[PDB]
Amino acid sequence: RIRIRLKAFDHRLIDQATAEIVETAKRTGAQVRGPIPLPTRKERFTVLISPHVNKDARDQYEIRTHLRLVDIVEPTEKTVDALMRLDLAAGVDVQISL
Amino acid sequence: GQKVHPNGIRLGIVKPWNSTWFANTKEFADNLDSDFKVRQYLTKELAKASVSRIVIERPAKSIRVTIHTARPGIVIGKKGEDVEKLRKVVADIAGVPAQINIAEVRKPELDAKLVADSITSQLERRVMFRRAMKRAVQNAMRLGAKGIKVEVSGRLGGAEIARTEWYREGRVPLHTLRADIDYNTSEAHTTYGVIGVKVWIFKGEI
Amino acid sequence: RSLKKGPFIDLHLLKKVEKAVESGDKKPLRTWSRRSTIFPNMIGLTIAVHNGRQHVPVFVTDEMVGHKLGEFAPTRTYR
Amino acid sequence: AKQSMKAREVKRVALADKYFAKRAELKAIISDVNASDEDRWNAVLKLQTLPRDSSPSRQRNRCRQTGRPHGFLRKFGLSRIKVREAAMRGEIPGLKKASW
RNA sequence: GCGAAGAACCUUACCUGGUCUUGACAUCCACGGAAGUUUUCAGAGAUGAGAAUGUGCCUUCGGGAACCGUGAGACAGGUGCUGCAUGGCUGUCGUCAGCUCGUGUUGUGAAAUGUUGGGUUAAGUCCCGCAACGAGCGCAACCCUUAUCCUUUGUUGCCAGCGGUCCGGCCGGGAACUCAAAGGAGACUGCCAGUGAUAAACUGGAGGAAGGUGGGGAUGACGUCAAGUCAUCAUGGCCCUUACGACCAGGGCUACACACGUGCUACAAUGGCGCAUACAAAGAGAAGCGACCUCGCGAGAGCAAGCGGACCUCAUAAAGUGCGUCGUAGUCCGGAUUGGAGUCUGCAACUCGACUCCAUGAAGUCGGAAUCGCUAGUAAUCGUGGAUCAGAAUGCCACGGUG
Repeated sequence: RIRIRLKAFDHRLIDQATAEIVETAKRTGAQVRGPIPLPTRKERFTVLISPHVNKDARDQYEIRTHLRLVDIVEPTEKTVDALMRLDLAAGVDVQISL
Repeated sequence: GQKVHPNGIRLGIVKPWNSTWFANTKEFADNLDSDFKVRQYLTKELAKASVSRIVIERPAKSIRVTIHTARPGIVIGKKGEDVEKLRKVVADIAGVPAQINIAEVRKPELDAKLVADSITSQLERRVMFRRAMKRAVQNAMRLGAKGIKVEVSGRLGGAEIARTEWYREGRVPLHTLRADIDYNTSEAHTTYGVIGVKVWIFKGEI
Repeated sequence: RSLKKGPFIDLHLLKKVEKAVESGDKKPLRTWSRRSTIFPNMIGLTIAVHNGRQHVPVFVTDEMVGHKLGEFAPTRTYR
Repeated sequence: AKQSMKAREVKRVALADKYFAKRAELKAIISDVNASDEDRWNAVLKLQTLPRDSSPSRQRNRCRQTGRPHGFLRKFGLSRIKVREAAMRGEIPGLKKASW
């Protein structure tokens, strides 16, 4: 039995991406819990601080990834077609768990 | 040196960007070549319009243009529907529906693009360059500003050589990164010289 | 010690060492591959090895088991 | 960009499309083991000294907007400053910086 | 121990000889050929050319021109010389405290006065008084952030409260808390006491998670210096242009008959060693982190997981603690061998890689005229992880324990 996940690099694009898989089924199945937020994680990243030739110093680069399980549970063949049409969308990533 | 390129590297600092567009990196040079092409056919239907700058945004399946004008009537034409020509000159190049917004310039005698025009059109009429230069500053510094500089080049006052001379009032932070300087270079292109003016305006940080 | 437990001879060197016994019909034959390894099959012959500007002869000793051709060819003028 | 680097790119990508035969890729499968002890060869590599510089080495994708290798970030294809400048404009797919 | 954060051929500016000279990139003139792929001979190779497989595109495949050969002829090419041609890029005194506009007063004037004097500070900084005042800039403030509550989240994380209940996050569930965020709060010498000129400022006191501008960043006031860089570069001159261009390999540049500043470690027994072992932060990951079991004296290779990154996998941190044993002994001190075996990646592990097993045991009995660093989560000490990439650094980047 399938489960599906959604990832995004912005706290707001993820909600208008949920609109293509959860609110496309608002009339086409049972109710779905308001999205559980999950941790955004630390996963610290770093870059060389000056545009050229400085190498003694390195800066922090603050970025986080959002992860949602969307509470939608097992999909119909129509919700799979709606999910595979979101796999064709740029700037986000969808994943399937078996 | 230490004059740099104000319309280049400095223009992305404390200012809104004049272009925003995404493309596949395998066609980035062709979509950069069209970022100029959508301006090339447009700045000819603004030739009288006293426009300080234009902004061209290319979201997915869309293109949205803002024009910052000192004269909002001359861009909308008879019955105010002739503004659609500014869409039709770029939509015929991009092949997608185009949007137009006309924005008003606050104090058009304090905007660098337009102050350099108001000096060039006086140098074309052979006025004494210091009179036009000092009147441009005494006007702008009374409309606002924290300081202003003007530099005039070419045939100064009837001179037998090209030359360069300047005038400055107040503070003009050219070595400060957050200064929000407003800049333009203009040229008169005559039978007897190129006759140029450069202006730097400072009104407040960030 | 070898490489991967076996002796090996590539075509560029095989075409030189199967022409020599003992003494050939002409001078010792020329090679530049100083990164090549010499094995007990090459025993008893003379070959001419490059130094970077000229070539010098070397003879394969009866006590040969595994050496690089660049190690025993007289190359470095020292003092 | 220098023709000397472009000519080595045009060699490096062409040595990755020189051979297609199952003997020219024998070093992907012949060092494979299931059991130890004793030698297997001594010289089975009969058509594998003929290749030159065809093995995967020194492969690059660089800063995809400028062609420069300097200071580019693998996760974006952009320079370590262009990753802010393009996100301040909203151009990077799914990523934004300031005022959102 | 620094030029431009990994060096075998690579990169590379050197030397010897190759393989080329409208060059690879480009505009273009003629003529015979489509172009690629496959393979044999010759060379180690850059290549010299056949033979097979083939005749695409536009067109009427009459013809045309990419493209290939061959010739002609303007040329193409260069991290070559030069910041002593420039621009850009930044570097420095320096977070230093000082620089201007409208002005007053004084002198013939350079210029002064003010900005001097009394108190004081991080500071021409804040005050007191005074022949000086307003207005600006830098400083501070502003902007970024951390030490801790409050509200919002509530999952496969956490589990206190609550009904079950070997009483276990386990079930029902909960939001109490660590966790991962976004906001709202908190710090201002501000409140209190002293000194002082009940000024400013400074030392104490309380409060709190904590100040004594809370600490560290961001800077580019007026200016200094013809600093570095043609090396991402762009580009005016110079130089080389069948070459100083380039492209294949060999010698190498990790060299050695000279001279040294500056590195880094052992020379135990308030302990070591063997055995049993406690408590982390910051990290890496489905083209990855790499397990179990098998084999090898081991590197590693087999068979091939687990996990979606809390839990799996890297990886039971060490110093320390306890017991037994040891006893200034060249020790259980200390550390290079010469021989032999391997394990792995690759045009190549000779000189000169990584990684591993067996033995040799040299030096060292604590270091010369002399000399070095930090005033508290600090010195020292004991440990930990990672990127780059075919393979390859206790260098380079970072953190916790004891303190």
